[PDB]
Amino acid sequence: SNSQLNAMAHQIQEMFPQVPYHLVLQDLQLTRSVEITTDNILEGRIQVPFPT
Repeated sequence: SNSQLNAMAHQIQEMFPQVPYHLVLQDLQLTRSVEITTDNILEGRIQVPFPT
């Protein structure tokens, strides 16, 4: 029942394809605000696991 949260993360994935979609989905549970989630990414709230 988190279709809205999933959809919201889509816009962020579009703006910031550098970050993991699912980790964004998580922040959308945290803040439920893509405006925050995006700044959250920038704060280091959402870490980006590089290819390893």
